[PDB]
Amino acid sequence: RCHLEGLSPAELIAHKEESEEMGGYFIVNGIEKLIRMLILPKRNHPTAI
Amino acid sequence: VNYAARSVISPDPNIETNEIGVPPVFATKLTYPEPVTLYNFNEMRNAV
Amino acid sequence: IEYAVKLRNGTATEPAKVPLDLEIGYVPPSHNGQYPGLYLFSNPARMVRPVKHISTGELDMLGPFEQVYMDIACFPKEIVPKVSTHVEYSPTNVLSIVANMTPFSDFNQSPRNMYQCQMGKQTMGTPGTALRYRTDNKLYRLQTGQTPVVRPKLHNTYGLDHYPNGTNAVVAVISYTGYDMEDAMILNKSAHERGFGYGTVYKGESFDLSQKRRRGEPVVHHFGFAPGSTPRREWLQKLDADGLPFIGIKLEDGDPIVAYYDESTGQNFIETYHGTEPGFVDEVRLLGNDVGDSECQQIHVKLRITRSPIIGDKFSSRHGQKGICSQKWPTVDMPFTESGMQPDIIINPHAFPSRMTIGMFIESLAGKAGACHGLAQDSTPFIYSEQQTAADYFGEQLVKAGYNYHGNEPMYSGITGQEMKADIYIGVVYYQRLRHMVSD
Amino acid sequence: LEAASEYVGLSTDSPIALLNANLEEVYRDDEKLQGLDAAMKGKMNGLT
Amino acid sequence: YYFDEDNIWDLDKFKKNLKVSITSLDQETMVFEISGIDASIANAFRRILIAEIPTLAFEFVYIINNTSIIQDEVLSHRIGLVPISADPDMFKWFQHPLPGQEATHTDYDTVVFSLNKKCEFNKNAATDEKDPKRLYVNSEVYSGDLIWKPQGRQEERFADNPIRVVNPDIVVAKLRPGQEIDLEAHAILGIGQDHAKFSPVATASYRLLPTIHILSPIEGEDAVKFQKCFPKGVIELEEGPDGKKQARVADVRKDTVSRECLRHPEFADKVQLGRVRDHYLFSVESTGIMKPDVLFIKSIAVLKSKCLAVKSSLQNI
Amino acid sequence: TTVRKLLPEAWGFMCPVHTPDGSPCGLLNHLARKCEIVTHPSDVSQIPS
Amino acid sequence: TMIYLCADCGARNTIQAKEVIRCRECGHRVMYKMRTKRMVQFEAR
Amino acid sequence: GRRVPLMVSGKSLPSFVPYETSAKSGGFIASRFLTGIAPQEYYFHCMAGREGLIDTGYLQRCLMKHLEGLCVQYDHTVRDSDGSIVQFH
Amino acid sequence: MSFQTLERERTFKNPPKDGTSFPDLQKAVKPHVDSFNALTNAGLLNYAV
Amino acid sequence: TIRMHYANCNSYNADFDGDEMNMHFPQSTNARSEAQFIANTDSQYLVPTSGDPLRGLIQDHVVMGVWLTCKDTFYTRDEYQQLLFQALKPDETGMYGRIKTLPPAIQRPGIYWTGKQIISSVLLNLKPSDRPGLNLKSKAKVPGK
Amino acid sequence: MIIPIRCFSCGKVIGDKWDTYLTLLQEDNTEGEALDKLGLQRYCCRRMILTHVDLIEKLLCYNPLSKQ
Amino acid sequence: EKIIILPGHSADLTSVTFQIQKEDHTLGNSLRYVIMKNPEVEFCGYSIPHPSEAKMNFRIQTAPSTTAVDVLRKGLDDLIDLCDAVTEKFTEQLP
Ligand SMILES: [Zn+2]
Ligand SMILES: [Zn+2]
Repeated sequence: RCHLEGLSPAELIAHKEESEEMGGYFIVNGIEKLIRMLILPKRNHPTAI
Repeated sequence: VNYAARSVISPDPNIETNEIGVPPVFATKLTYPEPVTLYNFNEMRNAV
Repeated sequence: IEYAVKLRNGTATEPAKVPLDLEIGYVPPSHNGQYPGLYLFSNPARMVRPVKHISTGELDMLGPFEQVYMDIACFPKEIVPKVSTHVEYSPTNVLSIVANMTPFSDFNQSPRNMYQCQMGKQTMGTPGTALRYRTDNKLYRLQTGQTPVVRPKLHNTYGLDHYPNGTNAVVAVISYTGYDMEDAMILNKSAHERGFGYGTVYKGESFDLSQKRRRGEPVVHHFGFAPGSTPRREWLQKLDADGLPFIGIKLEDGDPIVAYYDESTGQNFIETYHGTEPGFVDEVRLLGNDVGDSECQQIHVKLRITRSPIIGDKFSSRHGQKGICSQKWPTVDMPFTESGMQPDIIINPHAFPSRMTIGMFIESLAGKAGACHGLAQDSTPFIYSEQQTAADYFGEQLVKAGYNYHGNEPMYSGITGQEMKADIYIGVVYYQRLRHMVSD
Repeated sequence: LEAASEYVGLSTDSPIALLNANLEEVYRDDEKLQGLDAAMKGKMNGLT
Repeated sequence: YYFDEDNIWDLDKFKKNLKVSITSLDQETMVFEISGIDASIANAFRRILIAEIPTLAFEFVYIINNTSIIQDEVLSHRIGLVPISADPDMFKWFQHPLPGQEATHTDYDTVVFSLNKKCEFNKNAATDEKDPKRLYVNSEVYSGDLIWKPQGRQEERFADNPIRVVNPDIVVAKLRPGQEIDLEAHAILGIGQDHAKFSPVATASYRLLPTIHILSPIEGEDAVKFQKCFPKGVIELEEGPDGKKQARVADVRKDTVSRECLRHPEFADKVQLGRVRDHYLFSVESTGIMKPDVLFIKSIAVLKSKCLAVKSSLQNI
Repeated sequence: TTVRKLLPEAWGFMCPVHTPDGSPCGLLNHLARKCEIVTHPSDVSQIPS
Repeated sequence: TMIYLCADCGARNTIQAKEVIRCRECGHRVMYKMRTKRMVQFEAR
Repeated sequence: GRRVPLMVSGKSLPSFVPYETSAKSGGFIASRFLTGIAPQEYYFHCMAGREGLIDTGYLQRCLMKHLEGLCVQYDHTVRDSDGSIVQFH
Repeated sequence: MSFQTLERERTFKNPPKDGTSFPDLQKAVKPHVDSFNALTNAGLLNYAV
Repeated sequence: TIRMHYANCNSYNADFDGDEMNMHFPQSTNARSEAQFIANTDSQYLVPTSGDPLRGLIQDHVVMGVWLTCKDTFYTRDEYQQLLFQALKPDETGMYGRIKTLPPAIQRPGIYWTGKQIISSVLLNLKPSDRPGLNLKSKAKVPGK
Repeated sequence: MIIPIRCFSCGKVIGDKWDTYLTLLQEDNTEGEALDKLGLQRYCCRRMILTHVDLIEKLLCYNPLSKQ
Repeated sequence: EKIIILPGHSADLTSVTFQIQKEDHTLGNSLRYVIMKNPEVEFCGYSIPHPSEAKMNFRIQTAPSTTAVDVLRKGLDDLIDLCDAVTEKFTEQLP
């Protein structure tokens, strides 16, 4: 849902983001925030404790 | 406390086991009082 | 596996009979073991990595529930028949991306590789290529970076070539200056004044008048100078006319950077540069407040502070060998070989025992070998075996080039002139300058 | 193998299946692991 | 108090032992062999060649307009490191300014160069070729674009030998349509121990003439491996009617002291790798300022000047 | 001396070496080079069939 | 009046103090100031 | 203390068969840093090193509040400063 | 293996309009962005509501 | 950046890697007198826990010690005098007028001072006015075999 | 950024040896030893124009005064 | 103040320590080399207080026959003669 999807590096240099952009970070107030990956127990598998 | 500097250290083998090198900046920025007598008057006049 | 290899190539791609990502967690029975029962997972948000199925010859993906029950032989040569039913593609596949890029990472005492990962994540290196369009607070950029002469192929695959981190230092392992104990090091003076690791910090600070508008009145403050007098002693020196500073004028600590006045009082207020180091001004942005129909109520000024190597700035190779630029020896008082190159950085020999960075000795060998012929010496973990050592390979390289096979090199001292009795070890290491010295 | 088989009681020429069954019985526990690792560590450190 | 009675200074005996030969002399490189000089004197010569002789080099840089991507002080620095072809003894030193600093320039002191380049878009381009040398004009600000501007009498003093940048091909910066560089650089005299840009010689160093001698003669495949060990030319394979093949060292001067033969287990018996103790091989490669002969003679003259300075000030007290 | 230990069902999933030193040592293990994360499930009714 | 640069269109704006800030030809709302002619010196060090 | 932790299936690492006895699976690694350590060995080495790293000031306000004075008075009898003896000589 | 120099310069000078030269950075960031893609499409929010 | 010698590195438990040190100044003269006589650095040669001393040279100095006092070493007159004067450096410290040496260990066919004689020479120049020489017997670290 | 004029260890000027080194690899089919035709005898002036990231031909594509 | 005599000089001016200003090993080592060639000297070894500053402590002690300043003067003259011999041979070599 951004206007950079499927864009090739040349059209990214046509914009103001660098050629091999990565994405993955919501821009919030201008500081690139990101949701870290957490680790959880397995889905649906009945484990013992 | 007053009159107490704080800086990064770096090693030097030329000076002494006692001595600590201070740049002329700490020379100019740390001072201590001294009464003036007859025989150190030349040192203090020249200092001022 | 078979329908996946059908689906990848020409044969039609119907909805897969069984997907690759599905993991068949067979849990064999045994007394006092895990409760035995076949487990078929198909949920998202799992970990899944690829290996090569050995009966076939194609990909197969498996997660952390079949790991513990499959004999994944880690080499083509480790496979023992009738039992080993999977092969790892290449054991380099076990490390991460930043950790894998440490040349000869399987020679160092693993705490050194841990420190090197956690310290190469903190280099003063090129944070990209679009810096003119970045509104971050503190960026660091390296003026003179290069690609390493000793590198893992994945340093090319992962596209690191676009973001270099450090330069190639002609390191001489030698205890000669005397200043380089307790892990410190020297930096050949002329090798510094010709442009060794030369940092530029960008501090972009923002000014917003909408904060000093508490409540009760409409928009009052504006950028510029009130119609009336303006002090010449500083304000007209830096600030152009609009209360916005000149582009390219060098600031000091007590210097004004922006200017705004109230409407009622009509008196011009000012904001000063808090930092204690003379920085320039490279770009100012007049941020339009919003959609439109607003005055410039925000400015963003990007000062370009300069940071050459000053005594105390940590340098650190790709092995955890962090030091501090101790004195910057003159280029005339440094040793030299028969050829004449002053070693750009003197490291201390006493730092390698009790540290085990034998990887660094191998890397210096490989650097002096690759720079000569012009190779990009391959340094992936786990290639060089016990039969023929990596050291012997790079030694063949060097003796082809002409230098000493153990890497030594006959050096004359500079302060006395007559040769050092013992030969000395000169190579081409990759020295990425650190940035921990920002808060001195 | 020598140290493990001596610890569990079997000989070096034992059938693989019986040694495997005894080993499976061994390190479900924790003390028997202490004994096994101590013995094998003694052997390896002798070699080293 | 022990003197050895043979360590005596005798200028007649010294100048009788000293012998000099100039192997190869060029416009940039020179290699020549000094003999009968203790390590201290030859090290003094090297030390002075590297640093202690003067050479014009850009010190101040006044920018008037610089809107390229190359940062400002980076451009000033990268200009500073370029060389300048001027006889460094036709000038006087720059009396550096203490407070009361501004009005401190003259025409015997400095030289002034200037560049101004605005890369406009080139419109004769056929298609998209980001060369960009053909897409844009004045793309790269070379060093050859540092055009000299004489200050008064200078125009007449240097008329036979115009003062130019010695390497007119160095790339100083890179520009693209719209952005411009404009600055003039003032160059003063310097001494190499201050900054690197004053050092005239690119690389100046010496080697003790190594000596390789066989103790016991080798044969056959040992001779072939031996000759293969050192770089070509230094090892001759003896033509001997008696026996089959021997090795005798043709010319040790090519040899690099790599000590590769000492690596094999059976060769370490046969040969020693030493160095003739009083025989120095100087190699001097200057940059653009002076022909290396002038380099060496100016180096020894600077040594003599330092000695006469100390002696003159000693005669005072 | 718990999970901050590198117990080995991570071979190829999360990196052994790369992990910060000091107090957060052992908690944040950066994934391996090739470890993917399957996040688009698929239909599996053919599995019961 | 001052001369600026519209961030996207790159067009000289000529916007005066206390005015609505935006690109006169595009409608973008970010404006860089341009580097004028001014004398600075740096030592070649 | 002991050695490499055995996972549920009894194999030291997914490279080795279950209930593997040969010492190379017990965390004994024969290769040397000069020549280079192999993957199965390198993993155990990372285990030991990172173990070390997760292994690597109130008892100076207990023994110091009570031992503030504790000075050696001139009759050479180390007393507390309130006057009471603690040691002779 | 040699330094890709000509290729580096011909990817610097005329940037690629076809597709990102480095697929592995994108396969490295793919977890997050493909998770958001799973949020929008593949009927994830619709199932939630 | 302030500079201190290596000897104190063992005492302060410092590594010269970025850790920084408070540097005070005792203002009054009583304070600087007591700092000079009671708590000055050269008087802190013995830790309080055990007698074992804590100051003393480190890595480079001690390896070069094994390589200098070794018995296959030999110096001509020039190196002996020069190395000795580099060691002493009287003028920056003071208190001594003229440097005095030993006779050479060997005298013909070439005069050669040996390394142990340089160590003895340093000890001879630092002997007080009237204190007989040092004499001592103690095992060294490099084992005899 | 641009090629480091005056290589660090040596004193040789190699600023001008980049557009004349690149167009040896480009079309002459000569390998990394192209620089031996350039006259770099040492290996301190040689690891400069060999492993050089010329990262300014990628950064000049962001002229904010592009007029487009 | 190019060359001064430090406060450690013996009254007979036989054990004296010149301190040459703005010099480093370049002249120090060469002059020490030439001075050793003089029989009537007992000691000659140069140093440097601290490479930060450019000062060279010299030191020349001699036998009671000739004082030290004469030794330094004769040594500097000899070093100048050596430089002249080298330059003469060099110039005569090439045309
Ligand atoms: Zn616009
Ligand atoms: Zn070089």
